[PDB]
Amino acid sequence: VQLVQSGPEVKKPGASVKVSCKTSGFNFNTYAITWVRQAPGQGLEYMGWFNVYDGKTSYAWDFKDRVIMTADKSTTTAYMTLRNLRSDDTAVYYCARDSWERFFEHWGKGTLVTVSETTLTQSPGTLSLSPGERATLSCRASQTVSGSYLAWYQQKPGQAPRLLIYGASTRATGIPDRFSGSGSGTDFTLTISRLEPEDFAVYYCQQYGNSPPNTFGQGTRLEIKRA
Repeated sequence: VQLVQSGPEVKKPGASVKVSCKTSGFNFNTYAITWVRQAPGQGLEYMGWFNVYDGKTSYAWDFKDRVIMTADKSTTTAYMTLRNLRSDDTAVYYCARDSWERFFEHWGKGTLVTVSETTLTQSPGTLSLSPGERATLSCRASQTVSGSYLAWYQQKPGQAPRLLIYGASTRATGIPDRFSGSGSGTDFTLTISRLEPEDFAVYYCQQYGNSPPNTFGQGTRLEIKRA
């Protein structure tokens, strides 16, 4: 049910990168494919979505007429091509299953690229707590969001985000009860009770229902107390 991305690139400015995404799990056809990037010491930016309709390309306001989205139904390989590259385009480029109306539950390991309206989501900082404590994480949306389209992701350094909550309060696969989900229009909450050492990562919230940008929050660093 997992997917394999291509190799990392060390391209030059003005030129173009070409990242691939082969899959194996279940009918690549009916399932949507996204490209999300992560700038150095920065948040996650969604670029585009893809089905089998092939005319279901769809890109965010920023990136339009610069990002080319492709997919091959037979060889189950999706692609991402970014033209006129610059210093700010240096990032790890992730491939993930599903975009609009569907939470990103499966992600690729992300290949590195180095160069040399919007529903705004606001999270609550850096937090320092000890194992055993309760963590209350916030999400303020610039406008009201459905409920069906709010999702929480956990990210450890060196690896891809892991879907924790989808549909504001439904736990993803393998997710324990100590992780409890949000509820509202603008005020969303992620509560981590019985805090375990493995729960110390960066936490992201996402808005994946309507608005062409398909946005993520800035991230909350959940740290262990002292130093």
